[PDB]
Amino acid sequence: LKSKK
Amino acid sequence: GLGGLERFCSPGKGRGLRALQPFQVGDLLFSCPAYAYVLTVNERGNHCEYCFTRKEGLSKCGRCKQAFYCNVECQKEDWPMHKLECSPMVVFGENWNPSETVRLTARILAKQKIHPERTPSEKLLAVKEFESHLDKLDNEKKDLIQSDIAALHHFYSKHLEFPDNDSLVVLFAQVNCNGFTIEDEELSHLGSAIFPDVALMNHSCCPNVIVTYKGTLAEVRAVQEIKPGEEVFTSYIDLLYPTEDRNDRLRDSYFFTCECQECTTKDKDKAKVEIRKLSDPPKAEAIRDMVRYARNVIEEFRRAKHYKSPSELLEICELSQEKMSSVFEDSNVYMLHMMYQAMGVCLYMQDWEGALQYGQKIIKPYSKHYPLYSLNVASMWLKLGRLYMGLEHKAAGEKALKKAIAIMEVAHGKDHPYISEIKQEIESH
Ligand SMILES: Nc1ncnc2c1ncn2[C@@H]1O[C@H](CSCC[C@H](N)C(=O)O)[C@@H](O)[C@H]1O
Ligand SMILES: [Zn+2]
Ligand SMILES: [Zn+2]
Ligand SMILES: [Zn+2]
Repeated sequence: LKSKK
Repeated sequence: GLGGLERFCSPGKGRGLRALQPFQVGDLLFSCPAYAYVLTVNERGNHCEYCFTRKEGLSKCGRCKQAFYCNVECQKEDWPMHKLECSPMVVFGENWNPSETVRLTARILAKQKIHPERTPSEKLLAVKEFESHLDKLDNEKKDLIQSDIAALHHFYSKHLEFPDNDSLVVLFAQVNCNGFTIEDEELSHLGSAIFPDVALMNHSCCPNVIVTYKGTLAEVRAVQEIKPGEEVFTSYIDLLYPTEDRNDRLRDSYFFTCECQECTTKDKDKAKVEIRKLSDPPKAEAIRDMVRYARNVIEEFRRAKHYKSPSELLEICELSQEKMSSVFEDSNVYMLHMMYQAMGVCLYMQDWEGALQYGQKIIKPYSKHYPLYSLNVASMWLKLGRLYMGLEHKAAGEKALKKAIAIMEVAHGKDHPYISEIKQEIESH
């Protein structure tokens, strides 16, 4: 899923 | 729709979000309440199931004993979703193991039955309109979706009236393409959710917005000035990596190749894969071999964390950094990846000194590789500050916590509860 880490 | 913004046809990028008014750095473009959301299993007891408030003394659901709430209101409000799992968890017991994607998808199906009409989360893009990339799916991806469909029928047949298998493959593909992970201030995974209006935004490796969370509410803030007519872009991935790595991830998970300024120019690729300035400079093929080795160890470690001991995991980090250091500089992203993984192992073992030792080496190169306002940078400064504070290094702790705050004021908003908690950490010590 669309994330930073 | 949403004031000051609009949905449009972005050439070569399907549908997108366009500004109709200027936005300055730190301005809130819009907020999006979660359409469907699920708190991750490992965070139960730490956060309220309904509103995601992180608090002590959360009330336990009396039946399953595996859902925690702020009070009876959060419990009651969560019941329409919680009922999908409550009795199943006690009945299946140890056998209850649906994947987070399956858990989220069951909640989407439940929401569609209760509220078939357009929700306040779908002012510009509806869940039904989500891009699926069904046509792009190979046999391996269809088999993974089929495993998910079987788990959905296995654990959630009590309350759900399922569409045909074809509609379920489209749904699981839409969820993989449009789903969001919700992360805390340290970028720790809290859960998964559907934010339809947020999913309208296309990707860029030089984004002009950052998505943050206030409980289950997604907030979208400018990290660059946005002018009327300009498309609003967020980053779908970790921006530490060079162009090829970024595009390999974008192609695999999102079925597209980025053509943003960063991907076109490849300006940052050289510093990201920094090579040691040796008397006998390393050969092109020797660099390529190390980049290949680096990507392989990243995957090896990813698998190893599921079964290896903390000392075995630290060994992989130390040994791989040693091999890489003969060709790569310490500021090189592959070196930084292993140091970050090693810091993570130290944090788990509660080896605060060891975690601090690693964080100190990571911070300066992180600031240089990531964009001006970056959640990855803010999060590293925050970890460092908390380590310094915990180890009685108050001046260094205060400096690092204030570096975290400065970035977070732009991304999360000046008034964000996370910033009030960090300021309380500075004030209490
Ligand atoms: N920078 C980019 N270049 C090309 N396609 C992009 C892109 N960013 C996002 N996309 C597309 O958008 C999908 C994610 S959902 C974003 C909204 C989408 N454009 C839509 O019409 O529904 C991707 O899997 C890809 O097909
Ligand atoms: Zn609550
Ligand atoms: Zn329960
Ligand atoms: Zn790009």
